[PDB]
Amino acid sequence: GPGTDFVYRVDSRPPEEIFRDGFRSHGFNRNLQQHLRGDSCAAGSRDSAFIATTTSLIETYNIARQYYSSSGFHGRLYRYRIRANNIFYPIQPSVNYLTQRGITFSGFERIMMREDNDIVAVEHIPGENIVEAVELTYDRFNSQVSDGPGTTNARYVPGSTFVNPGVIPQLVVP
Ligand SMILES: NC(=O)c1ccc[n+]([C@@H]2O[C@H](COP(=O)([O-])OP(=O)(O)OC[C@H]3O[C@@H](n4cnc5c(N)ncnc54)[C@H](O)[C@@H]3O)[C@@H](O)[C@H]2O)c1
Ligand code: NA
Repeated sequence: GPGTDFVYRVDSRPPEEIFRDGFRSHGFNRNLQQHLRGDSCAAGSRDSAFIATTTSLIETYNIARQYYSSSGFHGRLYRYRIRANNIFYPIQPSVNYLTQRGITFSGFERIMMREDNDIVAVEHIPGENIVEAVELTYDRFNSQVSDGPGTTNARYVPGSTFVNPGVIPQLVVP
């Protein structure tokens, strides 16, 4: 309904798995800077506490392009639309908190976070939060990403819910 926070996630797993199981984080590592760099995700230590999402549809195409054009990447990508709730945190309050704690974000990191569309979910997004999926198509010759077939999650639970506006609890502060 009106006002509800929705986010997107690009993932290689298909709706049949994801609508049923939802998303689960790699692990329980709450080092946010590590996560935001990608160091604790699939290409890294694979123990991130967080599940990455974005508010920006425009950003999802670019994320998908990055994955599609990487060497050894095969298979498909889907854009999931997700209802956000108190499991979801915009990163800015936490970045501000880490900064007050003496953690340094480089000029480059701050440029990457500039548009403020990043939202992380902690531990688990239920299948019932996921509205729908769209298979993404890739034309490697013109670096073009478009929407393929869409699928609706019949198990979606409607409601008007919002992100947690605060700092992520139990953050790791080295
Ligand atoms: N994916 C997004 O929509 C998205 C949005 C905003 C920012 N980012 C940034 O991209 C970087 C990587 O994020 P990501 O979410 O793509 O990495 P990720 O490790 O969460 O996902 C990459 C792939 O790993 C697999 N995967 C993820 N979790 C799994 C699990 N628990 N069990 C088995 N397989 C799993 C899936 O193939 C997934 O597509 C981070 O810096 C992140 O903040 C991603
Ligand atoms: Na709080």
